[PDB]
Amino acid sequence: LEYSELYPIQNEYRMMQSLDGMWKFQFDPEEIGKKSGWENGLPAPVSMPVPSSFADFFTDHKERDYCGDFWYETEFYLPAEWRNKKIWLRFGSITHRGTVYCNGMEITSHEGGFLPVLADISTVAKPGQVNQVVVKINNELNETSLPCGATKILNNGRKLAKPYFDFFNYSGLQRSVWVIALPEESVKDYSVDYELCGTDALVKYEVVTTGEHPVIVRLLDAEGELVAETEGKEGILQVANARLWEVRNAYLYQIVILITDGNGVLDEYREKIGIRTVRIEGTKILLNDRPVYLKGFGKHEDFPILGRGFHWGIVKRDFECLKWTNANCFRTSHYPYAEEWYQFADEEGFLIIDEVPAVGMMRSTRNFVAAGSGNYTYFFEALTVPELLKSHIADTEEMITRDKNHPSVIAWSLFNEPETITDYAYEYFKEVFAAAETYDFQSRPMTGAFEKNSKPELCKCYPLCDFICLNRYYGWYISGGPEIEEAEELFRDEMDRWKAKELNVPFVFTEFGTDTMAGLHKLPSIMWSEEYQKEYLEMNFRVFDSYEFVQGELAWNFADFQTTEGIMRVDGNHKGVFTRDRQPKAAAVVFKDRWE
Amino acid sequence: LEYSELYPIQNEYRMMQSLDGMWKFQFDPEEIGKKSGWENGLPAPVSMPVPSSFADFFTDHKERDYCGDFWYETEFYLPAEWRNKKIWLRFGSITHRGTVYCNGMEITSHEGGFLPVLADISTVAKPGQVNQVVVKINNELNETSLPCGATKILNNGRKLAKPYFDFFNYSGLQRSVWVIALPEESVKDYSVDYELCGTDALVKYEVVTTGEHPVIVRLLDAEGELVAETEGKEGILQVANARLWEVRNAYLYQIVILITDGNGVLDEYREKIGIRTVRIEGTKILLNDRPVYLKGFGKHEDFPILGRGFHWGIVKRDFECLKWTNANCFRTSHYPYAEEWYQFADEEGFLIIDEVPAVGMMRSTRNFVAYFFEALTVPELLKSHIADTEEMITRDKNHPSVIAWSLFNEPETITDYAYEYFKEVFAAAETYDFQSRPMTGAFEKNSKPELCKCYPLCDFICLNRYYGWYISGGPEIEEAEELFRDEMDRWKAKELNVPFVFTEFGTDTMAGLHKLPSIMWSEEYQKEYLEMNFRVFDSYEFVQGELAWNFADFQTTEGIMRVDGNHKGVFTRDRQPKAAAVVFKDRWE
Ligand SMILES: O=C(O)[C@H]1CNC[C@@H](O)[C@@H]1O
Ligand SMILES: O=C(O)[C@H]1CNC[C@@H](O)[C@@H]1O
Repeated sequence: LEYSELYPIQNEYRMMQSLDGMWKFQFDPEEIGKKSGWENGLPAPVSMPVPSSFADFFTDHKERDYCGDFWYETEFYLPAEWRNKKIWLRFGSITHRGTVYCNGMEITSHEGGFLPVLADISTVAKPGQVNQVVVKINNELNETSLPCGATKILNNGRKLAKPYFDFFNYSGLQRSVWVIALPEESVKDYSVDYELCGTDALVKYEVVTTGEHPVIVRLLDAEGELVAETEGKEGILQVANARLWEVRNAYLYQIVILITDGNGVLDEYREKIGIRTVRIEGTKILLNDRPVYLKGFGKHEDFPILGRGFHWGIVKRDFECLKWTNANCFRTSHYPYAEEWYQFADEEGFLIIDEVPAVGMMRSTRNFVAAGSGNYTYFFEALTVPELLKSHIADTEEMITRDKNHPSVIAWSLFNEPETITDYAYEYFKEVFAAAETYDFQSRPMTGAFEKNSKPELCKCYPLCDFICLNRYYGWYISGGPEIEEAEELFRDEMDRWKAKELNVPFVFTEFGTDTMAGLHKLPSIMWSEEYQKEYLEMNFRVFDSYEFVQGELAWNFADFQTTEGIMRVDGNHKGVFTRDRQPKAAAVVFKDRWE
Repeated sequence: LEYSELYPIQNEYRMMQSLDGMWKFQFDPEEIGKKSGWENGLPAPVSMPVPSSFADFFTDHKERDYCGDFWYETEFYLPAEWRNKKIWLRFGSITHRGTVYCNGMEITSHEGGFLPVLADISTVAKPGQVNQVVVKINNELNETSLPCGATKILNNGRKLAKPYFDFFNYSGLQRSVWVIALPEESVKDYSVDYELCGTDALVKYEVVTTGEHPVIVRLLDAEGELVAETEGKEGILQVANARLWEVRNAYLYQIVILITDGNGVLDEYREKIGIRTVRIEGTKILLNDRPVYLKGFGKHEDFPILGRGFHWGIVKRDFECLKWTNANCFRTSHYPYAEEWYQFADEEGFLIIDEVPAVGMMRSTRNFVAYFFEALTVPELLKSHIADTEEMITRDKNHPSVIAWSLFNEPETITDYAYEYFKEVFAAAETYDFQSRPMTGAFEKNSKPELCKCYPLCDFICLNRYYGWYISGGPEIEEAEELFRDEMDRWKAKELNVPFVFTEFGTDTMAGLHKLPSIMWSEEYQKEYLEMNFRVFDSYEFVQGELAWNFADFQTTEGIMRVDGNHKGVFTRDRQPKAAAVVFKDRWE
């Protein structure tokens, strides 16, 4: 990467100033902004909170559902004392793609809506003056970038996003924005990897800087005491009597990376890390050499009004709920979350399966969204797939570079419900997995979540995985309700087929659930009732517990969340175990009791 | 028919005794009841209310969802004085099909779950003693009887009904049961038809009795005063200064039919009727020679716990709600209702489109759940459909409220096979209806104007459309409106010169789901959808009625698309208005 993914810090060498607040915002349905000079200021803006998704503020459909180009603008005073620094705009994300301007000048563009965008404004920044940032953003969906979908043009020319995925197309500036100042020679990246040696541990590391001066690396314990120190851009820190980062029992050291010229220090980067190992051994997931059974949820970045907008309050409530259920794990379904989620998981000892936004790659869904009105003959995969692969690999590189040093991150999920039953899909995913392994200094477990279409007899992609994640809805989409006994039979039949393959890898259920409307009670239960959610879960548990190789269960979903409206979604997806405002349905206690 | 459809009455000649109450009931999953003497009494019964659907009483899934054979039993004391009367068991209905036994003797069987079953127990009845009735009932769904569906067998032998229709498969004894006594020579049927002559009216009639004795027919006004009298099994009653039965302004005369033996009366049948005419003239629906625009709903027989169980309380609340919306009409979607609904509509001046249970006649839905009219079972289905049609029309023809027959809901209609099938149904209906009143059916969107072969059979055309719900809903609602107008422009271009009535349009709407801007499923979207539909309706002169789907939320089969039944109600299942109810009230005022 031609920029650093490192989270920004404030110290003697590095400065940061938040640009969060009310920005100026303007929709550009006619796509006239750039030729009209909007990069120098929006002509008729409204106010827009940052961070937030824009959609749910408005009271009219066309603004909520807006699809196309739209622009953000703000101004900030740059301290004069930042003069002799490399000055960057850092967006937590720009959803889905955008071009950043500063003081009227084009700085950078980015594709991918869920990872940081770094824009080097050093050459146009005006220290000791007010500066301007303008961002052109686009939220259309296509088949050459993630997540996948289509864009429909309505009779009036109005665009409408048509996802191939089951979540609302929230977009905008959904995460915090900073302007930061770095030393001219700085720490750009580092990687740690761990080895356990009895009571001791080794922290292997690499550091990438933007210069040639010597590097010193120190490790401090949770009290700030020096426990190890070495020199060089590559090395090993030896930690006596190491306090390991444990599941639901975190311990964090602080790594301190210094660039020196002998006379003094040029840069200092510090970050909390946790000494822990993760590996797959047969059907076991080993954390610090001991098996762990994953218990938790797929989540979303989703909350009323804010949409995917980041807020520490959502983090705090969600973790309190997670702990109350006795969970130990979540998957970042279906995109990398704001960095703060991982920082907090590190502190709380939660395990994370970190997922790239490779969702929407199922052919039947694509075809369905094309058949709506209307198309049944024209598709061009041969042309788009190579471009999609490039985008997928780029997002993977960005995710892993951003997240690798979190002790919480124990696995990469490289897809959710793609086509996997052709040799072509194998060749596609082989490249993604190869890239992931190359970018991950730890070479930690890699996986993806498979839809039921990936039958054990047909799937060509599970051998790429270190463990296999299954999304299954036996008792919801398949043989629901009065047919639930048949659902259980079908589920056991499938798992018997997996069993007979004797793959000797762990299986984790990454999704299972039922839409459940809080307050819908029925005796006997019906699909959509709270009681049916409980019974469905009990049936699933009986199945899970029948197979030795099943080593985790992440329910879909932690909480009800927003989707595109339609005949199958009653104000979003109601498969939450909690409501959207984070309160438990009856099924939450079922998990609490089982996971205790 | 070899029995009478006439509603039972109590007078000097006719007696009736209710058998409603707690009956004995037993499921028969192994299908051994008739092999094991159950017709002489159930061996291990539980109690079951009659009238009611059985399903929603139980607390376990297997009892609620029971599909197959199941049995009812009760005992009743027959008064000694009923000796030498013709004694009948009269079930308001037996859902879906069944065999009636009395005192251990097989009496009759019936196919069709929404019309009366008459069982002549004259030869086995024991006057002045306790008597027993046992009924074997079956609620499976097939493609040779209505309504249509399939029956799935789960790997353990357990049956599950798989409807091709969007309502829960409620079954059992859902209507009241009577034992009745009739004279040996009795009035079996009669028919009335009306002609308006200025301020006067003619009531044309025919009477069918079970004997050869003379018949006298009288007409009394609402106060019981004699206004007309004539002799003969066929005749005309002349009514001076007739008080017509009017929309939302009923007036009912009483017809009195006497069989005489010269110096005495052998039988008397009495029923309230209303003098009114209905006809289709060009694009207008004429009631008493004046155009009427139909305003109202499709309903169901559906209420919490009772299921389809009849109760006058449901009738009363529903009619109060209908009146509050300023409605004038409902369709008996998708089966004839209990007779009492029509009696009440007659009193309240509501117009009824009376619908036979010919629903589930779809190939798409059939193929998914399981070329509908090309299947070898079809000749049998046709016979069942015609039988139900004959029964419905014979039962309901003399209600002034009944102004049209709906002979199907959403069948396949785009092949010559379908045309030939429906031609037979319509021909039969015409033979049974003394009034030859308008016949129609409700068409699904698949019946494209360019493809449908069956609309020419209809006196007026009923469309079920969901532009803005199943087609281009939500953010695409402007596209939905364009598509709707495109279709209606295609109908307009045919210049058929017939009225169109929208018999369904609606959106699932969860009470209490509010959103600004609206989303599908919200109360606000229901309002916006309706407003869009009205704009379309009002753009076509030939559109002459709108019946919203549905009056109230109602039970369906469980599934991923039904959140505790169907929520397209304008009212909740307990009969309270969503926001959209006011929209109808204001428009229909
Ligand atoms: O249908 C569902 O509820 C889930 C199915 N698997 C993918 C999820 O994004 C989706 O939300
Ligand atoms: O889908 C619906 O809501 C309706 C479609 N037309 C037929 C109705 O029985 C059904 O309930």
